[PDB]
Amino acid sequence: LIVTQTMKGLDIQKVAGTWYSLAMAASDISLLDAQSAPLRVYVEELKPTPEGDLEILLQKWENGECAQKKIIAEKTKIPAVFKIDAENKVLVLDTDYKKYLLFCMENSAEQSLACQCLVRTPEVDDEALEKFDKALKALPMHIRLSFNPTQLEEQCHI
Amino acid sequence: LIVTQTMKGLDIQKVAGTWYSLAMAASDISLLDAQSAPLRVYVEELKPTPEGDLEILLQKWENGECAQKKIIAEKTKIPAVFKIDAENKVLVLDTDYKKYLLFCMENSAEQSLACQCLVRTPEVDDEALEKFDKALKALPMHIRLSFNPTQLEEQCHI
Ligand SMILES: CCCCC/C=C\C/C=C\CCCCCCCC(=O)O
Ligand SMILES: CCCCC/C=C\C/C=C\CCCCCCCC(=O)O
Repeated sequence: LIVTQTMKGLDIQKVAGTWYSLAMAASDISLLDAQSAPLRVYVEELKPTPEGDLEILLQKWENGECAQKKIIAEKTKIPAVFKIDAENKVLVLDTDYKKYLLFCMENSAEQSLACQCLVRTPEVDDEALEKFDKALKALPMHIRLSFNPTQLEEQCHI
Repeated sequence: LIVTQTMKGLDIQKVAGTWYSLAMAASDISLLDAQSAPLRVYVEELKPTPEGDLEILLQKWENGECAQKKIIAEKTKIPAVFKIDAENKVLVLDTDYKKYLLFCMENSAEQSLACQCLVRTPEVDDEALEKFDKALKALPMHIRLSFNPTQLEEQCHI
């Protein structure tokens, strides 16, 4: 239960659409170190279901190539928290729907933790990056990556 | 000439001895991404020469093993700036000699840039890490790593 920042008033339907993983951080280096690392995933689109589950389109480098993944985060009794089917919960820390979204993924244990700053456009948002860094300043992150606009328009951010 | 933080009054003899690379950052992900990445070096000891050159003992992972390296930074007319023989200049941004040292290495071009927060002891110094983050906040860093006390007592921080 390491993360104690959640979005109050979250309307999950309003996060539907295109996002860019501007920045990522994790608790352990190995979670993001290699391009095939377990939590180095690049968000493409969020597709909230009518009953409040969250289908996720993303890219991940596997076996020497940029692969497409589709996964579903199921709703919980808490609007800002979803569970991935594999126990790994996803939490929405903050979002303004129109520009940025900060979320973390953590495992039930440790804990193991990865967070991203998502943005709507392939641009460096300094002010979403500051909110991201503010949110993680107490979290025990040991790796942090960010991407430039060119990489953001590339599959797997090459 | 991207870095415009240098230590005034630097006495290079007083940086001799044992250091730990508590944290590292770089301008491009690939400079630190892999464990065999070009700038993922782990400082061991600094050995200032009598005439002001700076011999450096460090570790770097090469060809599937933690290798020992010994390199020399030659003095320039500027006390806080040394050149490595290979044009890559090293700059000392700040140090209190007894606890922390911040430096950057950059190539003549880009520029390509790597900085570290060095510390005397295998401990997380939050206040040297804040000075490190403050010094890099305007620099265009896209990867950032930090190590825990256990890793700090391991060769190549395993
Ligand atoms: C509200 C926004 C939420 C966005 C959530 C984004 C990603 C979901 C979290 C983690 C996904 C785990 C890694 C990808 C799994 C694919 C299988 C694998 O290769 O291991
Ligand atoms: C005042 C403290 C200065 C400390 C300087 C530390 C390191 C020097 C900077 C860069 C070293 C380049 C990478 C190692 C070179 C070995 C050859 C290689 O494998 O490419």
